[PDB]
Amino acid sequence: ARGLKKHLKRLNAPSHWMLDKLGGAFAPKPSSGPHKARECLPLILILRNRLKYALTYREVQSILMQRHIMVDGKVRTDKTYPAGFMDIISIPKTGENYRLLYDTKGRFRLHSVRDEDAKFKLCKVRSVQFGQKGIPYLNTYDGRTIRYPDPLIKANDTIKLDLETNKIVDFIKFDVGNVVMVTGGRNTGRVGVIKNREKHKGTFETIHVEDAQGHQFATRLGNVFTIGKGTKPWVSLPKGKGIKLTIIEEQRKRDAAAQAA
Amino acid sequence: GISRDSMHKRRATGGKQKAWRKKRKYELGRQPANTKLSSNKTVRRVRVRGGNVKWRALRLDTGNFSWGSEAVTRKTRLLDVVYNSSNNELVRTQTLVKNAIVQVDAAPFKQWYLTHSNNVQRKLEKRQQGRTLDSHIEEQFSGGRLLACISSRPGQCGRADGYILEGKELEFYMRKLQ
Amino acid sequence: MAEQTEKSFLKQPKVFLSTKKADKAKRPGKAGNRFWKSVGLGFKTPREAIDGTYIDKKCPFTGTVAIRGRIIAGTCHSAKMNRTIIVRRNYLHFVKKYQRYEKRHSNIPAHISPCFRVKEGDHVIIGQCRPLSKTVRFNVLKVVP
RNA sequence: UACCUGGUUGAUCCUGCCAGUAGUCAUAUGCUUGUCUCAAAGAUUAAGCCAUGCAUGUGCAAGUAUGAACCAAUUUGAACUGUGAAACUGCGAAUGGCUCAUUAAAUCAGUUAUAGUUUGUUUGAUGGUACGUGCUACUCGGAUAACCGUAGUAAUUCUAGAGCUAAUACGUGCAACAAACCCCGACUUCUGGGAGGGGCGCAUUUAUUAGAUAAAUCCGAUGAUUCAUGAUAACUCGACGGAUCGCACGGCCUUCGUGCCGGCGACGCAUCAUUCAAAUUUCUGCCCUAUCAACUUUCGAUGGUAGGAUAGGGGCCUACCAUGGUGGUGACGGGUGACGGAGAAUUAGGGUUCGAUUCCGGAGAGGGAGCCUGAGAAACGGCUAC
RNA sequence: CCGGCAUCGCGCUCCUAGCCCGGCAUCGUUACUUUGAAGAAAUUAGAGUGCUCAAAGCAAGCCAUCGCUCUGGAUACAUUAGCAUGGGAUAACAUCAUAGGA
RNA sequence: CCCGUCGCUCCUACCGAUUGAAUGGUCCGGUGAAGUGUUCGGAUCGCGGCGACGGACGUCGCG
RNA sequence: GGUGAACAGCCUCUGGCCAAUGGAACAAUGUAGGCAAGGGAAGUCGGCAAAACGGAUCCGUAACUUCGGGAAAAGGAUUGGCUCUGAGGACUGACAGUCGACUC
Ligand SMILES: [Mg+2]
Ligand SMILES: [Mg+2]
Ligand SMILES: [Mg+2]
Ligand SMILES: [Mg+2]
Ligand SMILES: [Mg+2]
Ligand SMILES: [Mg+2]
Ligand SMILES: [Mg+2]
Ligand SMILES: [Mg+2]
Ligand SMILES: [Mg+2]
Ligand SMILES: [Mg+2]
Ligand SMILES: [Mg+2]
Ligand SMILES: [Mg+2]
Ligand SMILES: [Mg+2]
Ligand SMILES: [Mg+2]
Ligand SMILES: [Mg+2]
Ligand SMILES: [Mg+2]
Ligand SMILES: [Mg+2]
Ligand SMILES: [Mg+2]
Ligand SMILES: [Mg+2]
Ligand SMILES: [Mg+2]
Ligand SMILES: [Mg+2]
Ligand SMILES: [Mg+2]
Ligand SMILES: [Mg+2]
Ligand SMILES: [Mg+2]
Ligand SMILES: [Mg+2]
Repeated sequence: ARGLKKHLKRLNAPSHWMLDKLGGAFAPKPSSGPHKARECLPLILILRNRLKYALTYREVQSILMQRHIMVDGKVRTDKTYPAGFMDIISIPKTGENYRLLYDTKGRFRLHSVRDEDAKFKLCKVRSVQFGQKGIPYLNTYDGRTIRYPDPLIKANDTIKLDLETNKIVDFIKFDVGNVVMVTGGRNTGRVGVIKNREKHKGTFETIHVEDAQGHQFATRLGNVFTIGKGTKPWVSLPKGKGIKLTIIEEQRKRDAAAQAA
Repeated sequence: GISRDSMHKRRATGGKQKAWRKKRKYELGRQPANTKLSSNKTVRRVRVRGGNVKWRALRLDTGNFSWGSEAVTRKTRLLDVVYNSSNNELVRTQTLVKNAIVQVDAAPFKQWYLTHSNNVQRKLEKRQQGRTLDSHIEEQFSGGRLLACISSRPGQCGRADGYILEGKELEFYMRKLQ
Repeated sequence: MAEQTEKSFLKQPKVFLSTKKADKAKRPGKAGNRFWKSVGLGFKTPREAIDGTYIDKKCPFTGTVAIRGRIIAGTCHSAKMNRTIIVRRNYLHFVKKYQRYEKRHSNIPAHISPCFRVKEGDHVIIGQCRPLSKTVRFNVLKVVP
């Protein structure tokens, strides 16, 4: 082409949106934003698809034009704003809060929470480096750039981030022994504990992560995101506690729910 | 117009290459600015990719030259081109390009060396202890000119910048200019 | 000197030969010391590269090139160009229908630093860099004769 | 459903083909045709040619409204008020739609790289100095649409001249410290100094310098950087560093003076990061053909050095130098009724054949070529030439 | 089926490092196999779901088929090339006799 | 049972004077539109200095 | 001697000549030598005669062949003057010095 592309045809959309292949020719094209448009969920989907506060593309438009919806602390009018991992979606009119985290099946969930968990998010740092006049600052994987961090926060670490004062209020030093949620691949969502990290000079490094109930799996360092120091999380895990399972097991669970029903 | 594609080339085997595409603007070239050494100073802007700007120096007369052993940089005027390691015909036409060899005024650098009683002397005797001043760079001063090497891209930035030759690199061109 | 064999005097960028204050004890590329670099990935800079006098802008250990991308091994096939060789890669290609293999090959031009020395049919490991000429994208890092 | 039957003989057993027997998301054609659901459709020959119509414009409370209207209508001090058409300004029209002509490691696929680049927009951070002899900001320019009116031409979003009037259009012009360090340097005393007062935002180009170890006070990053980044010396005829616009009022006088304040926002400029992307780029992989065995190299073919150009690497191009590069593992050349893939038909398995077409990548707009604008085009529902 | 080991199992300082100790990295290269990563969707296979059935679709089902409850939107194959992990039977290329060996 | 020349009829391909004919492509050479950049050029147009002259000029300011 | 590949042609020096009956004029027809618009062999038994081509450097060259040729096939491009640049040498004590007529 001779420039950018502004359309997203439905069959080409990320599979984890669960859009239906006959519901129309196009999909919502994720606007440029803090998340990488293949690991995001736009606002249109959250309202009309999941929450069903709307029935059409135009109805979700109106809702934002009343400004009921706030994302990550700030009011967003954009229809296709790219919400992502560990954002907060809050509707003060209804008085509800959500974190965005993954199913074990690797799909975003709106995890309902109180106000006290809305005050903060978690972010992993992309890099820490000097800048104008040697003033230290850090990149996150959320687009954010925080200047003047602890000299302890190195690359790949994770930070607590108050949305009111906006600076680092805590940080986890990414290393072996903490709990992590995976944000890509076939293992995305699966939480567990770093058991080993083997590096390879000139390539990606592999993380070894084990479910609380024994099952062992591996990803590459890109798709890893520490939640808490040690076994305990610093956020509320979703409806399933990050433990992925065989197809037989959920078959057993239904009939086990179908013997009581 | 001018293009930087590889399509018109022969494959490494030596075989022909067919043209499956037309020429693209993101692939263009522009014709040089073959910068002159002349007092009718002129630099002209270019609108390039991204809405950025470049400077074509067409005629240049003065430059910014560094004396590294002394860590002193002063503007001087460009006198003439004396050696060009690509093509003799750039010397004859007096064209300024990166790595050309040029003689410059030496007037600002003589006076800085002239500089550098009670308060002032008790530094000028601190200095004058480490003076070395190779006879090669001394003799050029007696001639009133300094051999220098351009180290900027005049057709790219619109400036003639460079450094006074010293040591081996001064010695090497001097044997050439003989 | 022997390096200086051209219509321009050859020098490394940002190494200042005529320095007022000098010290061999400082980092390479300072105080007049020859610049030399660690390529990474587990290769060792040869001594002739470190205490060399040649100038080569394309050398991995002293030039301006960065090794990144892929790392291939192969056999030197021809060493008749100025500071460039053709290395033959030998490999087997699976023919699915007949469940057998055939010997295919590829010829890859790679730049050779003056620090090494290659004869016809020597084991070389090359590393990928930016394009260095029309066909050269690789740089010789080891030579096992 | 991993299957066969008729035909050579006077008869026999073979070889071997012909013929039958099933399907095709595979086309046409013929005869026939009641209902429900579903949906391909000028690709094949002519990337041949087109009458007509449509397919790209756009306005907010938040750039500019006495230019002429509409509705309030004025107590005739101020309003063009509230809504506005036209028009100047800004942004978009580089996406989508269509097709498959050229194109045979080419496009393309999986997989790499950018430390070799640009990137309007989003999101986050960031922003002093303009001159004042840095001893704290230094003043406000005409002229152009809509409109009025004179016209030419057969001519059409062909076109000229005069009269007005706006700016977030255009052009100017006020600028925030200790100056933090650095160089001069009257004199002072002798200096290891105190020094009176003259020279320093951010960008740009060049140069010098810093950015630290190894066991008997060294302190950011990478697998790897003269890296990030700092200091210094200058250099530029500097793109820049707000003369912009909304509602809401509501604390309190200093002259009680739209009075000192001070809020939330709309737009805008600049650096870094991010995002939406591209551009190149590594490895491997493609049909038939040898009645196609040599091809490339003067005039770029393969490499070297210095440049030039580019957004940037590179013979991309230039000057000089060397003689290389590919080939029975099929180079080079020819054919293709050849865009590539995801896929499709058939299928015991192994296969054979198809893939113009709705997803992804590419390419083109009658054939070639060259461009302007713009962040982005070698754009064709843009221009210029043939 | 297998760890974990002693026989007459060339080292470890440097990371994992047990209450003197397993389970250490470079001083030959590969194919082959094992497991994983990361792999566009649509199509293929395949789970759930009474569109009245079916081709389909990705829905829907219970509640008092009453101010809502409960949700789902699985999973697999992917030849070759590339990346990582163990095995080291088989089969390649290279190479101890100037001892320039440990 | 069966072979081949020859006579007759039809079908397909071959050689063939004719510097045969047509069409499309390519190598080189000659001419070369238009654009792009460069060099002079300077119609006229902006403080409309000054002379401090009487809307008029030239010395003009550079752009 | 110069030009040039050249004992070609053309001009010059040494040496030798101006010996070919003179004067006037400038008709036809001759003889010897030129040039001619447009056309281009129609002239003629017939391109007879004339014209066109022509040196050198670079490129390119078919049929046919006794494989040696054809071939200078055919078909193209260049060529003055001036000012420079590079290469190619000798001797003498990877250098230094001096010298050097010629070609591209
Ligand atoms: Mg969008
Ligand atoms: Mg069969
Ligand atoms: Mg028989
Ligand atoms: Mg019978
Ligand atoms: Mg049949
Ligand atoms: Mg398109
Ligand atoms: Mg911003
Ligand atoms: Mg080169
Ligand atoms: Mg270069
Ligand atoms: Mg085709
Ligand atoms: Mg077709
Ligand atoms: Mg047409
Ligand atoms: Mg196009
Ligand atoms: Mg076009
Ligand atoms: Mg059209
Ligand atoms: Mg392998
Ligand atoms: Mg001669
Ligand atoms: Mg003669
Ligand atoms: Mg005539
Ligand atoms: Mg005749
Ligand atoms: Mg005749
Ligand atoms: Mg006649
Ligand atoms: Mg006759
Ligand atoms: Mg004749
Ligand atoms: Mg002949």
